[PDB]
Amino acid sequence: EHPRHGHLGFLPRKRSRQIRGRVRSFPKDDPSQKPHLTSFMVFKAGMTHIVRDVDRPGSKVNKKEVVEPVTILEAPPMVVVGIVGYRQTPVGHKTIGTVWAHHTSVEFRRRFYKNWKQSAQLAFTKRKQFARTTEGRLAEARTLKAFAKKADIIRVVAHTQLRKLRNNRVGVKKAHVSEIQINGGTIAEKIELAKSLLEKEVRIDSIFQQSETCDVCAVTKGHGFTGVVKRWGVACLPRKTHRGLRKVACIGAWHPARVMYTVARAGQHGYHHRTHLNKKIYQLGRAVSMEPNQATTTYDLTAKSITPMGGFVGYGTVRNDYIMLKGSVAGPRRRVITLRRPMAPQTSRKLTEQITLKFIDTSSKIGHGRFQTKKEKSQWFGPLKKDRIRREERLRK
Amino acid sequence: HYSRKPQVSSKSAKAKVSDLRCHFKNTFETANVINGMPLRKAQQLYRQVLAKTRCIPFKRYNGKIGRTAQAKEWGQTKGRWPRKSVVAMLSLLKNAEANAIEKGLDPNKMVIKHVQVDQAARMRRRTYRAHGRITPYMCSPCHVQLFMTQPQ
Amino acid sequence: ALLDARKKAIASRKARDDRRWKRVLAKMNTAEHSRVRGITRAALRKRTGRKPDNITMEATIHLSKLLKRKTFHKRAPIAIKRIKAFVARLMKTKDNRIDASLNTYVWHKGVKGVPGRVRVHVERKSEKHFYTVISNVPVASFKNLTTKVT
Amino acid sequence: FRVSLALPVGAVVNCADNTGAKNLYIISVKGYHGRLNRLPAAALGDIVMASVKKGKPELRRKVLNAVIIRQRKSWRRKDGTVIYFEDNAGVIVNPKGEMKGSGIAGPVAKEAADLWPKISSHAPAIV
Amino acid sequence: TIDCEFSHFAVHPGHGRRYVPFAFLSTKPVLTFARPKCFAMYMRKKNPRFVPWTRTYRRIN
RNA sequence: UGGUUGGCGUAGCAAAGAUCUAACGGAACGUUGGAUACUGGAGCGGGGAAGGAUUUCGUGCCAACGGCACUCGUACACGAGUUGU
RNA sequence: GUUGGUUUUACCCUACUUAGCUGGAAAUUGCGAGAAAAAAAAAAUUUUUUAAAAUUUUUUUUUUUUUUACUUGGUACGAAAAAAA
RNA sequence: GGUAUCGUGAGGGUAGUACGAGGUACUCCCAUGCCGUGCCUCUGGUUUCUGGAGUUUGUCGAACGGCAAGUGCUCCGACGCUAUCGCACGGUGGUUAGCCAGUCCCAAGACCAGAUGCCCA
RNA sequence: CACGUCCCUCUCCAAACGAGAGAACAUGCAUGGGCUGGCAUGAGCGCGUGGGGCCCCGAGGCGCUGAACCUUGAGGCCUCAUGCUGGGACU
Ligand SMILES: [Mg+2]
Ligand SMILES: [Mg+2]
Ligand SMILES: [Mg+2]
Ligand SMILES: [Mg+2]
Ligand SMILES: [Mg+2]
Ligand SMILES: [Mg+2]
Ligand SMILES: [Mg+2]
Ligand SMILES: [Mg+2]
Ligand SMILES: [Mg+2]
Ligand SMILES: [Mg+2]
Ligand SMILES: [Mg+2]
Repeated sequence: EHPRHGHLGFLPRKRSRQIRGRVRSFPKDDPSQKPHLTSFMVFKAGMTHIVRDVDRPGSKVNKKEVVEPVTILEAPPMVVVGIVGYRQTPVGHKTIGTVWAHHTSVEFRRRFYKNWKQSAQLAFTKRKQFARTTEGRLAEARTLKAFAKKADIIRVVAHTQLRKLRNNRVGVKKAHVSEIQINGGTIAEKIELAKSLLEKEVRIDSIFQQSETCDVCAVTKGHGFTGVVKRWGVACLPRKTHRGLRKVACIGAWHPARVMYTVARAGQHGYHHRTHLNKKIYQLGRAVSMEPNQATTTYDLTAKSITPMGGFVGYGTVRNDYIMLKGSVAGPRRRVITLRRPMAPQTSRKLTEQITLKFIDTSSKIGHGRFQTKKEKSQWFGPLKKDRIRREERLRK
Repeated sequence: HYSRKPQVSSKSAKAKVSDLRCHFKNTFETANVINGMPLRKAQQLYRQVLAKTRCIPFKRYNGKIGRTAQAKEWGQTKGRWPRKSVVAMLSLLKNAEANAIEKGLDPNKMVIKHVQVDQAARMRRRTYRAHGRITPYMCSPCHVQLFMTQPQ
Repeated sequence: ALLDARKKAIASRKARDDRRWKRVLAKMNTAEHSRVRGITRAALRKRTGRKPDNITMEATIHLSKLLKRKTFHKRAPIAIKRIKAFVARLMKTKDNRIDASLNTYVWHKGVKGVPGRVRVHVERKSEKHFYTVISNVPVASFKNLTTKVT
Repeated sequence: FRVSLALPVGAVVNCADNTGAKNLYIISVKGYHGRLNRLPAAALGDIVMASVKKGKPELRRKVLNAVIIRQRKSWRRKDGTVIYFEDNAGVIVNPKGEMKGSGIAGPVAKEAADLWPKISSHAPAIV
Repeated sequence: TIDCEFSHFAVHPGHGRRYVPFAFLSTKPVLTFARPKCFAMYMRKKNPRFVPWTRTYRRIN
């Protein structure tokens, strides 16, 4: 006898019914806090590693640089476009209603369509003309009265700005809409944060901050109808085995006289929703145009960019704000991953640690990439024939 | 003859192909799609299904037939693209627009009103199975018959 | 023709917002501007039919991307199916024709030895009503070549 | 820290040690909590029950202890520096961990030398 | 940035793997290699001098 | 004993590497050219015994048969054909 | 005691494992009517404000088009004019 | 009534575990093992990018370029996949370790008079 | 018939097939370039075992030459540059 192969609380292992990785539960509201947003949609870019000086009493690495992998997650600001209130009921939370923003970016209204550009594009057209009228202004006014009254939960309906993402590979132009809960103070305080913020952008740096952790939720990378050996980790059978090796030899017994829900079976692996915890935020990163010397740490002064030399493979440059957080993040490159405020206690000696990066890595992913910089590669090879066949042309002109 | 007499002999064209040597089950599927359709949209469905642009919704004679996305049109997941059966159907619909034309009727107002692929007497052939056995192979040719009134 | 007229209003949908935005950007270091680098406001396809239904395009077909990890002894036959699929997109023809010049080239290194690229000399012809004849365009090097419709 | 397991039971690592043992045959790894089919596996710094398979007969047929001081199976430092050896040899040692040799042959690993205060001293080098 | 034992490529903190030969140099017990190509090229005991992409090659030329 | 059935348009038709092209044909696979491979002389070569006995050949045909298809066939029909001191 | 000694079939049903589709609240019907809804409206239970004057006309407000603050191409408020309530 | 979007969450699943060292004999630390959930920056493995090179016999009259050897063979080899062979992570509350709730996973045949967008010939 | 959905078509974070995600004139696709990598110095002409009668034959070597080629394709990057640009079903 050995332990069971696989966690039964991650089950059924079925395809997620979404891809945007929506938060399942927001961290519990704390009135003592000032109001804030609790999550932020971001696009996985790729990974690198960083050097860091761990300064953790105990261990053999205190005061010693350690190479942590990091995931880079491009994070163009989300736009709030509507508030949502929930009222508690004996049967469970009910939306009171939502107040949509007076205006909606097309990328958002793209979301209500399968073919926006061959549509009449009438989405939020009556709201636009009605929220304008005093009749619809008083109606919007009444919804907020209902929030301030009957609500227990205020939530912004934010979305991603894919227009601003300018990624060439994330093909979506429908915005990634999602309610983002406002934990904070009294419901009027949450309404007020909610409505002042009701058509504004929301950068991650406001929601998060460095060294703080974030729970991540994104659908994990899809593997199709995976077999039982890859899906559950069961031992494959000895070579001599007949019908085939890669099987659970015994999927049941005489009784109960049927396969139980607990025996492992071939089927969908990957592309499951996951909430992974306590991912330290090694740096929030401002957009490359605004703060070009990303990845230029105090100890590595060369002006530099968070994106590797070949760009991120399959993704390309991170043109925007980026969250850089320790370790792996579930989901393939360029998937949209919601990442919430931590729901764990976060009073751990580790979790509270400030993270001063000593060296973001920027070598090519693609090959081994022994250069941190496109300038430095040229500084190795120096001029070569592509230039001499270039330099000569310039002289002739 | 025809299972159902046309409502108005002068206004309808009949067509038929006995002992059609296409599978009954595929032709059963292929002709039933057409049963209410206007002849031009039925000429069309076949020209399109002959291009793998649309599918014939297999319905009764599904079996462990494969899922397609072109079957959404028909309300179900299974669908299929007979070619031998789609061509015989066009070739029987040519037969009726010809029959419809001679009656002075206009083929492009004409509507399919009755399609009925009966299964025909079957042709024997032989397997040669494992340990010295000889099980049957049998084609299942269909009798397809139809008529198409034009509205008055 | 309401859609053609409606599409012209749809072109104005951008030109209305686009015209207003250009003036504001002119009023206000590597930041994107209308004159910075191409035109920021216009869509990618704003730059652009019934071309004479009789032309002779000449374009490189990068086969190797189109045959990567294909079964080796199926490479040539599908190099040829793909050169037709490649060219059917341009000529919009259901009736492409691969002349001996191009069949031999796809094949001259045998089934699996299919050349990395090919400079086809496709030509639509009037008369399967429109048909294309896909010739080879032998060349010492594919570098710096580009599709040249004529 | 973590050192990717290198020398499963049944392995014959060399004796780097001064002693007349020529090579060790790992028998089991001390501190090995076992999963079912998994073979116990010594890695760098690990104490190991080992019988000398070749060398002075006096050592030859009893189970002995031996820490692993180098390892062909490469491992990753927390420093992010994956590293490995030409060979993977251990040294004979007491259950206490005092080494019975008088001087180790080749280089000793950094995390051999840090777990074993005596091994570190006799080590010609640390790596 | 240690530089490779063979090609003398710059080898940054996350990259390459070290290798400790039994026949250590004392001075250089651990021999960094940027790449498997550099290590195999060393197991052949090729001198870096004749392999053109290495720096020791380019330096003499 | 005959017929019919569900399973089921399913299980399969996955051994021996392979076809591609144009032109023509045709109501729509063959034919030719080219290309490409294969057999690889203990051959998918050229002749014989046994055995088969018209399968030969031409024209036509393709209803049935050639487990897909055939415009083609060892199939079908018709006409031919085997020469000795 | 010794030695040598064919391990066949799921393509059915259910279980299960993933994967889809579609109905359905008199669980497909009845029209057989039950809401964890509210019981002139909104803002600070009561008070004040929101078309008017003789169906049409006039006035006011809001939105769209043209000529600073937001991540920085594209949307907001600026203005002015037109349309709708 | 369509279509679409955001959610609700009854119900069901459910997981973390162990060892050691430190520190002072609880707290508090710090590593590891196992388990589990991922991920692929690095490192290893994997090559049908038959990528690039080398190379053997046959072959293309030869060089070049190939080609055949069912991927000829050897070297290096990106993408990708993957390894406790790399790496990240594994949270609470309430009741009597259990147990229940939560977090976590599926979640309206739990038919959600929840919200919402659009059109309602 | 509206809104719209779907198919066909294109893309892939999806994928046995359905489903999914997206696109829907869009740097969308296509080539090309630049880059990031890979390999490792192409073709071609211009020191050397000896050999043949100052040249010729000569493996190898040198020089141009980190060259040549390959680099997104089951789907690296860059807008950098040019090229090419709806029908059907349903209610
Ligand atoms: Mg067996
Ligand atoms: Mg990489
Ligand atoms: Mg099947
Ligand atoms: Mg099927
Ligand atoms: Mg027999
Ligand atoms: Mg089958
Ligand atoms: Mg041969
Ligand atoms: Mg004959
Ligand atoms: Mg006969
Ligand atoms: Mg009803
Ligand atoms: Mg592409």
